[PDB]
Amino acid sequence: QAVVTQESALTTSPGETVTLTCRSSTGAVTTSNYANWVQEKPDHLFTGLIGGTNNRAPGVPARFSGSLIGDKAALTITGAQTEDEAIYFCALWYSNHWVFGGGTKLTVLGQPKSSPSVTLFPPSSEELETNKATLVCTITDFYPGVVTVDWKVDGTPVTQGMETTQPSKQSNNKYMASSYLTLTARAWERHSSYSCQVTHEGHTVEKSLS
Amino acid sequence: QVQLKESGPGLVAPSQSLSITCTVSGFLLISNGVHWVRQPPGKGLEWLGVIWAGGNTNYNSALMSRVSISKDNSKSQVFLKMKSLQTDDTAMYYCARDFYDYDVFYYAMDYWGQGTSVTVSSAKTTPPSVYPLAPGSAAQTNSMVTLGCLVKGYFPEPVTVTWNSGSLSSGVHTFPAVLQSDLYTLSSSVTVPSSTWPSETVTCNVAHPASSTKVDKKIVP
Amino acid sequence: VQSSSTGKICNNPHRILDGIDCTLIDALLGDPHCDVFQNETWDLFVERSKAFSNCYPYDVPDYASLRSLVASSGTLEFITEGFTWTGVIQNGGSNACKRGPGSGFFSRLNWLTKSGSTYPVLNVTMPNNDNFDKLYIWGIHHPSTNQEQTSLYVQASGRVTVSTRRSQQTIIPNIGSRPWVRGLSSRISIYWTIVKPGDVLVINSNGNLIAPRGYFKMRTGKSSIMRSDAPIDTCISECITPNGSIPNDKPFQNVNKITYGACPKYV
Ligand SMILES: *[C@@H]1O[C@H](CO)[C@@H](O)[C@H](O)[C@H]1NC(C)=O
Ligand SMILES: [Zn+2]
Ligand SMILES: [Zn+2]
Ligand SMILES: [Zn+2]
Repeated sequence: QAVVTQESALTTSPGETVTLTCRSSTGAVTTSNYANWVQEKPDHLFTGLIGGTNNRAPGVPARFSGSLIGDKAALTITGAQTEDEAIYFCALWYSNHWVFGGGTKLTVLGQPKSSPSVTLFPPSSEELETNKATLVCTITDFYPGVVTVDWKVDGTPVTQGMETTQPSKQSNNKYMASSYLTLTARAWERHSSYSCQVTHEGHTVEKSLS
Repeated sequence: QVQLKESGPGLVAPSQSLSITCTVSGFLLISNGVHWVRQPPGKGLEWLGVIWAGGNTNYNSALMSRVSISKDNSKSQVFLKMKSLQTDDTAMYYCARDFYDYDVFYYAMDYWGQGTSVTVSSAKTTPPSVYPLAPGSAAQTNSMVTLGCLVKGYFPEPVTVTWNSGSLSSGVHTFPAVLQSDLYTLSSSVTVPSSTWPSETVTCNVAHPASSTKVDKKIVP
Repeated sequence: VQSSSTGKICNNPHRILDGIDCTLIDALLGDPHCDVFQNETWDLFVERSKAFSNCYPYDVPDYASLRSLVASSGTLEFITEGFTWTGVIQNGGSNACKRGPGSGFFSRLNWLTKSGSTYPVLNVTMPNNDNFDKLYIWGIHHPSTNQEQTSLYVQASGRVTVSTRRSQQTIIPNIGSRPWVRGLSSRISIYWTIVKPGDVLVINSNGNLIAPRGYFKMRTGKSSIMRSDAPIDTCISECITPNGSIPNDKPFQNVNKITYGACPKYV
């Protein structure tokens, strides 16, 4: 029933005033929708934040506010703190049927930007003997935690066999991630150069081989 | 205080029947409804259905043909029963309390359970094949050579990568597993100084408890 | 003539229940601050002035009469019963009657509301097999708006019918806005029903019902209620009056027309 849509991710810094938004395919978000704002913290431990559009749930700090801003519902963190980093889910009621949004990832810049260390690894003789080749590209120590990995073969762009792990926090709080390109030894032989293109903060850092 | 716990199978094969339980405490089922929300890996939340305090239920249009919520008011248990399970169903399963305010008249999901992970796989416990990862293209850039170790196709999780049995700790980066085919592949990389490799041996150790196998694999240049 | 009181009401020998800040009816319905009077018993129940309600705004038509019937019975013994409401949300409550962490209501009443999409046509029946009368207390809720009426009971206008083999009360809610009390413009109206042995209480409704949780055991009217701000003292005295204790030694008293116990005749 309908499709609730919201920002993929939003990146604020401490103090700034962010406002996540919640749209409805079927139209404007009215009070009839009881916009619910759930907050997902690390390792999926959900917590209610606002109910019925603007009713602040008990634990929730004063700084979170529910409201309608035009034809979409919104939540506004006023004076975001590092401890607000989380996936903020929006849920909209449509006649005894709930409809959640995609969720918004909120980053709260708490440390200096760090560039990923990219590493492309070629298939191991061993793995090749059994007629399969898996390119391993390890992207690490990046901050903030968001990269886009793209594969290229002989300059042309890859669209199969690639799988990229979602980024994971590190102990030093920077980030690590990884991507794999899986082809059969035969297909691995079929080309000369292979590249992993890591795109983070506008720039793209790529590693390649042959 | 309110409190909801989900106890379920953990692992069920495609074409079997999934049955999770949400044991509520600190409120009665005749006073509140309980909702079911699932979160498939790296996706958004999905609303499965709901059982009202009157017993009647309201299910998610899509999954409705296979879902089925019930409850035993006397035991404080809400039951989510799914049939004709298919892989896609691997996801975290959550039950959350349905709240309604009588003075302002609005619905809300206040108490969320802890959740319970359910994987739908037809795979037998299989140990990981471990291939060593060396640079290959010696650009001689800087003093930090980086080695890796692929842990291909095992099941179920988790595996335990270690380098030199723990000797190497500085920058051991061990990424999360992925799901190629139907088994979990994963990798880990340790970085060392060029004046350490190939000079000294840097070994990769992979213990996989579920299948009592423990492979070590020395990474050669 | 006896024309003077000590000024106090002696605690002995009649079991005198001071309601402090609860009147009988509030203690009966179970206003959160009269939770102490549960299952209490008395010969004489003195209602003070302090007395204030502090729960969902309600009115009791035939108040002075329902009040007296209970007061005489002298017990407040409530007996829970297995009422079976299938199709509606029970235990409803409100902020104008908080309890514990939040929303509350009268302990002896059960607010039913719609279960999601609907409010079925309730129709429970409860037989009195016992050897004593049952005093069921219920009520009807009058929302102040067609919005409230429909959010809660779905149906655009509800109805409550509480029949026994010989009676039949069919009260239909009346939507509209009454004066604000504890933030509400809404009201509930308290009704009652006594069920004689071998009779069957029958509640059928399809809206606004404020259902009974059980019954009150009724003994014989030997006890009585009295309004007085008189202090209570530890002493033995037989004739009690709103003004206090007066001796029953003289045959005519002129102190007050209201008295309890072997008392001089009023003049
Ligand atoms: C009132 O009486 C019933 C009698 O069966 C009992 O279940 C209930 O706990 C009593 N409550 C108090 C406060 O005495
Ligand atoms: Zn080519
Ligand atoms: Zn590192
Ligand atoms: Zn006496």
